[PDB]
Amino acid sequence: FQSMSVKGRIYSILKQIGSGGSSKVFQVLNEKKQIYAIKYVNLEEADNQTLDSYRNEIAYLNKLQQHSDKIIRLYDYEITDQYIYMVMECGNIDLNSWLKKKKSIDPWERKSYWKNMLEAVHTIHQHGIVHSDLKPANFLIVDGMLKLIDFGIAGTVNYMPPEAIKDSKISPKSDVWSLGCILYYMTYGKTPFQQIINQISKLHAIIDPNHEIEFPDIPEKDLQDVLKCCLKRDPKQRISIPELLAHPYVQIQ
Ligand SMILES: COc1cc(N2CCC(O)CC2)ccc1Nc1cc(Nc2ccccc2S(=O)(=O)C(C)C)c2cc[nH]c2n1
Repeated sequence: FQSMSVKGRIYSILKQIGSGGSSKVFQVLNEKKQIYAIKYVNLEEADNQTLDSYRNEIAYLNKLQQHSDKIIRLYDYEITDQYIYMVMECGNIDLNSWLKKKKSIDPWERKSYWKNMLEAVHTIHQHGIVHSDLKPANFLIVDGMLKLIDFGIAGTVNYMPPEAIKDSKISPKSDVWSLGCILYYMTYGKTPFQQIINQISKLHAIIDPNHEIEFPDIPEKDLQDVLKCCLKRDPKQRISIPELLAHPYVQIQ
């Protein structure tokens, strides 16, 4: 019921989707009555290291615009010493809400979301970025299509690769492990160590090879292979994003 200006342009605030320290996202309308998400970050108690981290993520989001529509759109931003305003594409729902509120998934819809996850992450990898904290909440469904919102620059432990737990040690392969965990959720309705009540017992489970990960028989033997390949505990043995892109699973239907 109130307004904002970003680079000379006024936006009407429909509602706030999300709050935080010290940042917020509002769903907003421009003068053409087009819809956007505007993130606002308050820098009042933000330190130089923090500030640079933010400037860096903003820089890369802006660059990778050109290179793939599987990264969230940034149309504009206004940045001063007190705040940031980012004028971005508005999502329909984040992947995690979407999976939390889904009772199963269309095999095709899943395959199509995988293609998207791989394309976003493939991109950032091509520019030297390793997200290294990939979750469903890092993805947005926009008009049937999955988009990556964040680059890791600016549950928790479920999607964590074992090389982060033993940690000198982080490679693009760590992202593949984490994607692996997402698909697994989308295939089996849970992450690989979600059974493990206790969070230390989990951490030993994630890194211990005497712990066979289970992969129940399912109609799509390809999906089973992809999962078996991403979730190999040794990154050197694990599969690469560009290999995953040529795999029968994403290539044949
Ligand atoms: C109506 O627009 C939205 C609605 C929702 N939900 C609908 C309500 C609830 O049931 C589940 C989440 C979730 C996301 C959006 N759209 C968003 C959310 C965004 N981020 C966001 C918003 C609120 C809370 C958290 C985030 S997030 O960046 O941390 C991530 C979880 C999307 C962004 C960022 C850029 N564009 C965006 N579009």
